[PDB]
Amino acid sequence: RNGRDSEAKRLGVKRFGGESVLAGSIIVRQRGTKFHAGANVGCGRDHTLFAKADGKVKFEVKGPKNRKFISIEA
Amino acid sequence: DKKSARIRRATRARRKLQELGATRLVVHRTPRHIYAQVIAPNGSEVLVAASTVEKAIAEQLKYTGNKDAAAAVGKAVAERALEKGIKDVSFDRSGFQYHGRVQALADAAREAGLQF
Amino acid sequence: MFTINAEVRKEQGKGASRRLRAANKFPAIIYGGKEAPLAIELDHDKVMNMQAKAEFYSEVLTIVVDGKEIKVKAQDVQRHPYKPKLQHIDFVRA
Amino acid sequence: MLQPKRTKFRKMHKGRNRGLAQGTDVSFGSFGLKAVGRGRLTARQIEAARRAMTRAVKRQGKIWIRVFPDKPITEKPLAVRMGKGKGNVEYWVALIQPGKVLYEMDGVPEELAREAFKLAAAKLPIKTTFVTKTVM
Amino acid sequence: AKTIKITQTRSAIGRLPKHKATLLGLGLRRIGHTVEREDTPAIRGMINAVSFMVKVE
RNA sequence: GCCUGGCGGCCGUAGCGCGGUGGUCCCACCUGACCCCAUGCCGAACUCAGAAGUGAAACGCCGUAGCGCCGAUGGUAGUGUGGGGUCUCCCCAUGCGAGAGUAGGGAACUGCCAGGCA
RNA sequence: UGGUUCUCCCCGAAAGCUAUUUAGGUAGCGCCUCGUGAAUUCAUCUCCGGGGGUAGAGCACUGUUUCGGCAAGGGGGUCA
RNA sequence: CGUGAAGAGGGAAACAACCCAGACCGCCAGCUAAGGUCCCAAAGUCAUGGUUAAGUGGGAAACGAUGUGGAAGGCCAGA
RNA sequence: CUCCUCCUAAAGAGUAACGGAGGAGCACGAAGGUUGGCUAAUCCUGGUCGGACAUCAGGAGGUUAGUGCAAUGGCAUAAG
RNA sequence: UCGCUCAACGGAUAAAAGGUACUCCGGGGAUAACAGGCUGAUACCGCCCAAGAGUUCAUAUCGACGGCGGUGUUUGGCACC
Repeated sequence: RNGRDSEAKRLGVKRFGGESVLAGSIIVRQRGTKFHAGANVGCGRDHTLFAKADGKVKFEVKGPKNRKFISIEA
Repeated sequence: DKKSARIRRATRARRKLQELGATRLVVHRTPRHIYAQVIAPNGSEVLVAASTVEKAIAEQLKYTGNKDAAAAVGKAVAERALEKGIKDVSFDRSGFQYHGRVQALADAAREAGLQF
Repeated sequence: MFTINAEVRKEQGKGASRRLRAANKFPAIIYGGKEAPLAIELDHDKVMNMQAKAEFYSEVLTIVVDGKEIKVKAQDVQRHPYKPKLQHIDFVRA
Repeated sequence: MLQPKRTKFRKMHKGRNRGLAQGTDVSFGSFGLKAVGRGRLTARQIEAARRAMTRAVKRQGKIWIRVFPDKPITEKPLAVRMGKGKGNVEYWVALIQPGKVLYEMDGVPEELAREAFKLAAAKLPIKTTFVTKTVM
Repeated sequence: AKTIKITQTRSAIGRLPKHKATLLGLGLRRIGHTVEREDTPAIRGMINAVSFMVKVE
């Protein structure tokens, strides 16, 4: 009655903290947010955060809900 | 629950001005007064501010807190920013409808010169 | 009535405290009060035949250690999961 | 025998049984039957030892079963091959670690309880000891 | 440095691939081969990674 | 230097309860809505006029640990590497080391205008 | 399917993935070899920056589970 | 992940996969690893302390049994 | 037998079995864009019919709701 | 831009079902039947607990509910020869 699964979507973090990225570089692929778009980072339609600017990757909890953001710092 | 509703409307318009990094002219309206500040792209502290609460713009007025008073602040906050060299400001409604006094204040800053 | 001899713990940790238990002692702690917590060692089968009383957990005790008696209350006891052996005692100042 | 009235899932994985138990104190009664070995208590065993305790105390004094059979053990029929999906759920066990209080009792004298917990221990596949309640 | 001496005590046959790389980074080719490495904490950590099979003097 | 207001930093040691408390300075309800405006109905809300009233509600500030929340020390769990004992599963050496729970902390702390004695 | 014939030296696999009228075949990649290029590229360890939700634990959530107190509501003889 | 495959050697009696260890060639040289040291069969009939009496060692469970460290109990006014 | 979601899956990615559970082969010219608002489920009480539940009003509660369609990640600046 | 349940979904053709105990060939212990092995769920044998039955009386005999083993005697599992 079972037997079906799907192809694995290769989600997760592609560039970790302190990594230097070019602009347009995908930083995290995700389904929901689970990671919000901080400075110099777009959200994308499937919520794929991506570097809007060259610089280093920066994760930080910030906000009234302790949500993880991702900034980009040149 | 008038303030709890209003900061809920502003806090989407307060963003896209932090993620844009735009100088915010923020307007605060109240029954009898009208306030305005110009705040830097950072969230830290203001650059110029003007209101009717200062006694300069108190008895230059027939009444504090109406649309002719909001146009008094509209010239006041704008003419005090250009002398500091601040234009290309972005207007923040701060939860008020851009209709009445706050329309009369942004209109009277666009005449006095604030680039939006 | 209950007077307990103790020695200061020189090494704390996991393998340190497993050696104390295999050598028929067991570790303890005296926290509470102004002073810093005092990691101590008791001998097992003298304290085990002393905590079988109901008033080891009720009255103030007296832990003598290197020339100091500290008026203490037993605060929490980690026992062995199934053997009748203690694994730790918490003492508070009193 | 004990069994969950409903579960969200019909079959579980096999899992493992590593570690020591979390409910290790006599919480409710006075006298306990603590497990000192490790294994699986099927609901047939828990019920057989529940009767053997109750019959020994002559329906007197309260009796707690501190464990519950909430793991569905499957078993493939005879003369069937390997594969063809997981087999069918045939009984329910409780995983038992060393230190688990299996049963509890009060309302009886202790020598009637140590007698009744000796009759229950011969129904279980797990070596067990008799423990009484401790303040702290 | 103080330049400690490290020698290999056991062999690297059944060992992890991360252990054999640590013997490469020290320079140990075989059992009994002593080697003369400087006393930095990055060599103390290489020793501690394979301390079951090296003997330092 | 307290008081209020905007904007923030920060994100429960900051929240909530409970108690006390503040007036035209500010803020709040409040007066009225005829028009700008607007409610699938209501000037409730939004909005516009203008201050007669009140600080009741809200909102600050001050109390109180009742509740969250924070939380060591030690021990335990787990575990990398190495070596051991054997149904399972552990133990030694060494490195890392929780969660829970105790002691205790805790009634937040902080960058612009205005007000009133300084 | 079976056989494949002289000698030394150097290196040295795989039995995976993905497709397949494919599953004992084959193909691309992975791993092997030889060659030619190129960067303190690579590995090890130390320090730093990271993201986890596994082990453990826990029971607020999702379910499940005992026992106690349930301010219930009312089965239940029961009254009319 | 390691070994075999594609790795011989020493040990586990014998025993691809386990333990030790990676064979270029020669030597009638030495030190070691795992394993061992009474004889087969190379090396301790080693030294000191303890244990066991079953040939346990040298196959096994629940369970049974006066095999052989800390306390507890009712007495030289008698247990 | 292709595709999606979860678990297996060992806290990066990936990872098998005739392993454990579910779904898809669309829908939508608004259910898309934007701009301006708004904030739920359940429960208590009040009670024209009206009952556990229609509607209205308050209190509690704080998303236990909702997300055109599975499940998971999300969602109050709402993605409702 | 359209036409494909080419769904066996990287799609052999536009178009395709069976029988063979009359059979054949090329291979396979890569893979079944027999027997051997491994394993013992099952089977068989023993034991523990004792509720009970046995007029009283658990253990003369039997032994519910449950527990732990042995054997390699069946039915299997596996697919090593």
